[PDB]
Amino acid sequence: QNLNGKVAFVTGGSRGIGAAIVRRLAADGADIAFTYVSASSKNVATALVQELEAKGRRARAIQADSADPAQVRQAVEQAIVQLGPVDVLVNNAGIFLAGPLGEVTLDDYERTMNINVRAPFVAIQAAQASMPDGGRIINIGSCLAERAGRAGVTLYAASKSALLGMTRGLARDLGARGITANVVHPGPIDTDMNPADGERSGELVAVLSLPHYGEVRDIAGMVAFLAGPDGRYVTGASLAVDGGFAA
Amino acid sequence: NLNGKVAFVTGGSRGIGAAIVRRLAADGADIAFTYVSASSKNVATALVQELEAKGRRARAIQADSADPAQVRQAVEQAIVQLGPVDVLVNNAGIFLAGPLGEVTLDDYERTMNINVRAPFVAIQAAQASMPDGGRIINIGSCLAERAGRAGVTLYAASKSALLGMTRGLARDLGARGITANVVHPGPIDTDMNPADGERSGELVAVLSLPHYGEVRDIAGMVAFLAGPDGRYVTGASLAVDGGFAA
Amino acid sequence: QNLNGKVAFVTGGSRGIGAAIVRRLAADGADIAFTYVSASSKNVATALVQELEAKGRRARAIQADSADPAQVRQAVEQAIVQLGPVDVLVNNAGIFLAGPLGEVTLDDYERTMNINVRAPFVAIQAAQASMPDGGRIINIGSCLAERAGRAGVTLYAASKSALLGMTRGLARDLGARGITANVVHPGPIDTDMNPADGERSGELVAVLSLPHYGEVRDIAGMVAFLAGPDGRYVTGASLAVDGGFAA
Amino acid sequence: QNLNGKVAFVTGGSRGIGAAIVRRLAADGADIAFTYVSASSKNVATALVQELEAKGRRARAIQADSADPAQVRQAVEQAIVQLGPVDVLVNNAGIFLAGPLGEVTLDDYERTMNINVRAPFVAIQAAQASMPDGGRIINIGSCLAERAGRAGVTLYAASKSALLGMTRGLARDLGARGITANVVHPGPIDTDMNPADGERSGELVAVLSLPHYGEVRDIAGMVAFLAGPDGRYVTGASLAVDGGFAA
Repeated sequence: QNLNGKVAFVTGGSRGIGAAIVRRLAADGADIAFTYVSASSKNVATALVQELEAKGRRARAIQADSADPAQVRQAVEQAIVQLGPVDVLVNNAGIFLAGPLGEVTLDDYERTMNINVRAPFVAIQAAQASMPDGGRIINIGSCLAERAGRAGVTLYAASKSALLGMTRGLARDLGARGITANVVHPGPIDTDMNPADGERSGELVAVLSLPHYGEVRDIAGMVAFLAGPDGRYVTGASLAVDGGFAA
Repeated sequence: NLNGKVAFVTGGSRGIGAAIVRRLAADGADIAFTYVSASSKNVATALVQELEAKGRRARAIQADSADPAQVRQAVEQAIVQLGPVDVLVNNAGIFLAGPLGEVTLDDYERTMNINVRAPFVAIQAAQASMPDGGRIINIGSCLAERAGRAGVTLYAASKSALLGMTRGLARDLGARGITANVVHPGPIDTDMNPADGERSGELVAVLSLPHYGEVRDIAGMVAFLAGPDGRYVTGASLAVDGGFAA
Repeated sequence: QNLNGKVAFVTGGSRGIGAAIVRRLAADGADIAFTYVSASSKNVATALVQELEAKGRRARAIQADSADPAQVRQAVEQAIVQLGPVDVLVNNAGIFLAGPLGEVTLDDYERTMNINVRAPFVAIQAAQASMPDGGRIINIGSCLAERAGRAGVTLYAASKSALLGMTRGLARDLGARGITANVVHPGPIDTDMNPADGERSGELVAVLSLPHYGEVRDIAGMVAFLAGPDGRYVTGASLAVDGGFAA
Repeated sequence: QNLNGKVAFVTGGSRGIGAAIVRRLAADGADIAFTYVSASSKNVATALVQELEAKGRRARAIQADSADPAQVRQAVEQAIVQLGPVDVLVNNAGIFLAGPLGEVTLDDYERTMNINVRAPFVAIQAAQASMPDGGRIINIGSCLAERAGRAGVTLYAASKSALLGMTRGLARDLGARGITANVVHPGPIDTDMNPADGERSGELVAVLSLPHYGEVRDIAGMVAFLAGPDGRYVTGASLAVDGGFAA
């Protein structure tokens, strides 16, 4: 189909938005290697791999802690050996550590920056050299990267807005080869980590233009759009899928 | 896809606008589109037969974009003949550029009447009957966000007006599930702006991608926003500019 | 006094933010020409001239409806013959026409665009030719140009966001002569026309980072900064003075 | 004299932009503490302290590597004891590690992020608890945070764009106390590390609206404006001083 000849790599693909991305990209004919962080995620990752192979798509699951740069890098290396150079890189893994500014610890800072910033940069450093002409790099951001609407998200918004400059710099670095680099900014999304039924869901919905949480298919649809033929001229852009949070 | 939906596209007879109407029709929308001069009648009617001869209903409506009455009645005629519009695409626009001291009041009026008033008039006519989950898609320019050079002040002002109009529309219509977005083309290979142009090399040099885009690039972005995958995108500015702003 | 010997022109300078701007620029030593829109404001405008004169400044008050391009243009021309070339142009006049999208009229569109966009472009055209090197063009925008945040501000936000592209284009057109062009975006500001005690004041304050309305001096201080020696390298920028409305 | 009675803290204040900021804030009457990173800067920093003192200002120079968070934090604590609670914090120190994307190392990433991102966050965390109401936090960014413009600055643009979200979250975190948080974005500025006559200067100048490099005083005037009474209602903003680089 659209992605028939392409190889995709998705960090954190065993669940949530990452699972929706691997399903959409596989349904478009890409082979996908994806990572899972916890050993508890291993069985579901193997189940998802068996799921894709029962539809004729090739799939690989590689454990890799997002906090460990060596594991992220060697996971990308293993994917390359098994599937060939990746055409579509999706930096999906991230963590949301929030709270009062005076209680933030160096452990909070280090984990947030290692996962939300360093891991996408390491995967890009490992993938970019062999990336074929016309490749796609797709970072996953947040609506909080552009607007911190409330107190308590300073550390997280800083880590996500770091992706804005990295993505714009990557578009200049790789554009001569036809490789695009874009960042997608989810608004509130109904996941295990952020249920739409939560007590704070109403406070979030009130500041949206569309009065409801989004779904993982919205993020996966934007990622598939950037991965495919219609995204070939989109690069260096920040693309909100936020329900009008910024409007 | 867009089966059962009606799309309206200003300036749909040519260039980017023709690619938008063709792509939207291939996804199953019925289409009405406007053309400015009566001389375009032959091209527009041929495009209608091209659309009708693929299973779609289609209408070509003469309407000078400068005249608010013509844009409005073109929208009114489409809703009676095709039904209420689900997808409004404000594609028509004009590019008047030059030294700042040589800009005339006539240049200001035409740029603002075509690039701003016409999209606002088409929206005001369509929005009342627009079914829930409808889409408003304004066509902007990379110059709305970055001028980059001297001589485009008036055009960049008219296009950056869409930024605030589009964000306000997202708030005004979000309760009905209607989204409002603006697409910002970069350089695109058309008859009005050939990729083989006189000043092509200097413009290509400031892109991240070392070439002009194609009309299919804008048409695919509009099709994405018009379709099911765009249901949660609203109030956004989406560049398709080859990295001009990067 | 960093503006001694300079001529400033301010549209809509007889009241509110425009009056604070003209007073601040005069206190920094500029001679000032300013417009007033309605003939009903005449005596307050003439009083402001008498106040400046009683402080050693030359001053002129010129009637000009913002909707009439010819009146804005000849007001700038008259200031140039009487005071000399304009060094600092401040496009402050504007109108706030708000309401439901289905109730906006074509006359609402016409007046908003004639006043919020055309009049500043006309005044700039009239002033720019004779403007000395190092001159300053300062448009007054709105936080609604960058974020609507609520329903009912569609047209107003469109007219103000037009200034964003106009200002960036003006910086490119006039930068070789050393002339800067910037737009200032007031947030909520306490004026007689926009009271901090209004019924809608509480909805605005709740979404601010600083939990109060600003004052006209905050806008006048930003404009005085862009007008002076410290603003010589600032051009093409949008500068919020919004109390953290943009978060 | 707008800063009479205020204590200012400036990272990297021994030279370049930071030295112009410490001199300007002192001339406006603030007592000043500043850090220097290298031990080789000891003599210049102590001489600058002597220069301030001779002019009636209290001043201190504190050695502190930006890479070591404990040194950054201990410098802020030492300043609080010796001069008093900080009213104005200026995070100026940073490093520019640039080059081809394939030559970036993990060490380059670690040093860039520790100095440009972690150090400002640690300095803020130490100053914020005792910071009096109406205090000022002023981060120094880069025009490259908003526009990369060329290949080879990916890492630096990422670290600086991280300041964008950090600053917006800080504005929400501290606005209730009247503390503002802003980021200033220099364009090309004539310093020892970035000479205005240096090679490639013509390349950059050509893309500016003003056809020249700026000076360190341009950055210092913007910081002085934000520190003073006129900056009271400016918070959460990104303020370019870039010569129209972004125009």
